[PDB]
Amino acid sequence: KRLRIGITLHPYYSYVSNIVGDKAEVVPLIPAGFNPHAYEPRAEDIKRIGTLDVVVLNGVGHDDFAERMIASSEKPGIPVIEANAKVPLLAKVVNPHTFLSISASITQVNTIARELGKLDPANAKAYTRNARAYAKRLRALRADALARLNKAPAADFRVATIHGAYDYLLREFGLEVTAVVEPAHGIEPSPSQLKKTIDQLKALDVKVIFSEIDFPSTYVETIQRESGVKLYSLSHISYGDYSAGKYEEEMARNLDTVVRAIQESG
Ligand code: NI
Repeated sequence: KRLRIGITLHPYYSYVSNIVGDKAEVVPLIPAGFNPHAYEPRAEDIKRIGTLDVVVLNGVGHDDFAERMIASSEKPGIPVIEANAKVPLLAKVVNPHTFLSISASITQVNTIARELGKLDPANAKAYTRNARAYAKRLRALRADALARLNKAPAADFRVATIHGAYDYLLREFGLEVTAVVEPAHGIEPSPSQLKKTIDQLKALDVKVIFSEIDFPSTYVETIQRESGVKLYSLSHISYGDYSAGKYEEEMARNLDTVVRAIQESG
């Protein structure tokens, strides 16, 4: 009767909780504290799918584990909400970190609310109303961060990141990522690859590097020393407890750090 909705990543817990409020139950597929990049399906977690009515998926490359878990469960035909159905992607591998964008988060929130409404019509109007209030808060969060930005960065403001998570985030400043240290999503560089990346940061005069707060890497100190590139850190919104407010709290901090990096470039 009261929908039981599965989620895969922390941002989706925040989206669904804000959409449904107390009208439905939000169930994480994997426990808090586990790195979703390294998570391997456990029997205990696959069992949980059998008690759900629907699973919300990133479905564009950040939760492949969830499709495998569903296939191995008691409900392989469980309804699935493809959150990114209406989201413009980039770019050669499609970047799956659409949740680290205010505009793409609003699109995903609206898609989730519409789809949950079709599954639970008695609550369709409430889900729509809640999604619109949540989208208003996300726009305000972005406006508040931009209220601290004086100028756009100079033409020479090149940016690098350790994890390939921030292309959508930086796109909201009209900025691009020159280089990503990890050769592929969540893959540590070899010593030869890291040396080549350091050489590239120097050759292209990269100004800043955004590292990971969530599951940090031990070679970042070497990059800073060897390249002279200013270091800032961002959240993939993937560490610790699930909470309705996690997404907005950590995105506000992400946007403030990007603004600070630009402010400190001049
Ligand atoms: Ni990632």
